[PDB]
Amino acid sequence: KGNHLVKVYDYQEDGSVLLTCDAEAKNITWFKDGKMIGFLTEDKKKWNLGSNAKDPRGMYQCKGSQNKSKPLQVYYRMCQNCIELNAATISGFLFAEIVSIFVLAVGVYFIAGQD
Amino acid sequence: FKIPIEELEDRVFVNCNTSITWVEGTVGTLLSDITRLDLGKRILDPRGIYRCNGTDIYKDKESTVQVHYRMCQSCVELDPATVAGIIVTDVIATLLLALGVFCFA
Amino acid sequence: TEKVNMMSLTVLGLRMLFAKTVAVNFLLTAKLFF
Amino acid sequence: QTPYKVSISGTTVILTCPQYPGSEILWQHNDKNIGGDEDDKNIGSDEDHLSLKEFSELEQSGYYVCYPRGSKPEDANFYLYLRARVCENCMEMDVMSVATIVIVDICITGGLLLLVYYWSK
Amino acid sequence: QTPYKVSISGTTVILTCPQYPGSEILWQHNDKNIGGDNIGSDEDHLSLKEFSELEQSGYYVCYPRGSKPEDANFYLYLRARVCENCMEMDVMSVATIVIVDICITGGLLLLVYYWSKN
Amino acid sequence: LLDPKLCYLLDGILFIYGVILTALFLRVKFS
Amino acid sequence: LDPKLCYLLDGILFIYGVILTALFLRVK
Amino acid sequence: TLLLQLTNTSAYYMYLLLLLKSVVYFAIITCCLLRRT
Ligand SMILES: CC(C)CCC[C@@H](C)[C@H]1CC[C@H]2[C@@H]3CC=C4C[C@@H](O)CC[C@]4(C)[C@H]3CC[C@]12C
Repeated sequence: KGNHLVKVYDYQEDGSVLLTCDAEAKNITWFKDGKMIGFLTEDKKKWNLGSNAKDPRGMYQCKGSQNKSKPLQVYYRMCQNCIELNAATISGFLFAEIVSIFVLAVGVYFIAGQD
Repeated sequence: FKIPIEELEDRVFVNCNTSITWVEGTVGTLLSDITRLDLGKRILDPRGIYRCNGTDIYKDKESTVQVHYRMCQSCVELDPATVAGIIVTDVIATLLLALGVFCFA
Repeated sequence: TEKVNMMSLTVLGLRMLFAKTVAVNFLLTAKLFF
Repeated sequence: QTPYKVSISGTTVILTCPQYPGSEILWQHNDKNIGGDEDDKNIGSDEDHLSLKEFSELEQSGYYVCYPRGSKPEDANFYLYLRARVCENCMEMDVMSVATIVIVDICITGGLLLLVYYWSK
Repeated sequence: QTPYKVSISGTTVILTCPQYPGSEILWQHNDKNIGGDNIGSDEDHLSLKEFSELEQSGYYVCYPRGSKPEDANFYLYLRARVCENCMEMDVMSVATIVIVDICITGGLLLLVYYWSKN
Repeated sequence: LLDPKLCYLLDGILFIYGVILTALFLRVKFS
Repeated sequence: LDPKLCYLLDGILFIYGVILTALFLRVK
Repeated sequence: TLLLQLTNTSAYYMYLLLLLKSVVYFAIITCCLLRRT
């Protein structure tokens, strides 16, 4: 293992990730960026980070009865907020940034003429 | 004696050793070979009751197994933030639209 | 597949909000001329 | 025979066992006892209810046989097969369930204006 | 200590390990050596071209030559899904285009009002 | 998923309004 | 292609509705 | 689908930008109408 115990389990039906601290001990202690952000009791071994849809980043580690384990930086770019900037969206942006402005201006012209 | 539910890539099957007699539920389709039954696609929510007879080891025993599936792909993840952020402003828009009607008359 | 449906629902909600925010502005501008 | 009404709201799943409504029943899962074990307090039995929380597709998806007291486990003539993609804060909804909301919104919006216009007397 | 900096431009994935400025470093991916000549292994940059999710998503370790990979600083877990000539909208261009649209509508409708009131 | 069939319900609503207004415009213009 | 048709049909329907509202209100 | 996922958010932001102009026009007309009361 070489003092590398933290692993990530994936490839399941749902979109979730689980940190697996592969170290024999009791009352394992989870960290994040060196701080005390989480804790765990028995009857559960895989810490939950949430869904892969919310891009769980960070720098996670665990600690058993022996010395503290070694970290494992997790990066997840499951963006799902990405917009395709091809030659159709930018054209759609311009055609929606001109007609609306023109209608607003042709309304303001009449408003000012009334005033 | 349970009724095994084998799984192909997208077909959920019902396997037996004698003739399968449907009771109540989605009959799905039939199949040419006896002691078999097909329920269709995985994402169909096949639900029904199908009783079966005994086997060469557990004969003279009528068994019954109900199949239930909730592999939803028509489900929508409702978010409290988004739903609240649309209704509370839709009410405001409706009330504002109800102001011009009063103003005209 | 459970978030594309929510995105479509939110887009429909925004379309419905826009179709009323245009009507409110049009009604007020018509009032401005009478 | 009467079916096992499976109610799935969010993550909690409720199973009903009306086959023996005049006794005390238990539950099993792959020939292993579940419910009434006084541990993992998320699960819990009732007269006919069975509430399982933090449900998952991978485990806890199999045969749920319900039998009363003093009954041999292989005596019941009914079994369940529950394979459910239990989800967090989401519900099934088709296009028909959205058109009925759009039409209702249109009607209630039209209703308000027709009342404010009459209120101007 | 210092973490691995990853940057994704379009469909190409490029990441750096800022722990050793000048040395001879090697890269690995699920104990499959990458480096030494497709793919590019620079002095401290690595460029993953055609980053498809189903074949390049695992453990990346950066370490200088002559050192065991298991004795390095730490690992990485990458599950990036990339598309062609596409961007991602965090709150840096969604709180900027809104501001510029408001400040351009206000600056154009006011000019139209001035031109129409004369 | 139900996105592709969902716009046309709302777009259909606007067609009804457009045709009603065309009918009234023609009525008040020709007669 | 099919999903993109709705987001451009709504725009033309909206413009037609606004134009026909404005031209109908002209008669007063 | 990776196409519909991008298509939905490429129109969600467009309609989120045509709603911050209707509010501006509503503010303008409200300011122009409140001067007559
Ligand atoms: C869609 C938003 C942004 C702009 C809408 C502008 C609308 C409300 C404006 C543009 C031109 C306007 C019209 C201009 C002239 C007349 C003739 C007058 O005897 C009655 C009002 C009437 C018929 C106005 C009604 C309101 C009107 C149609």
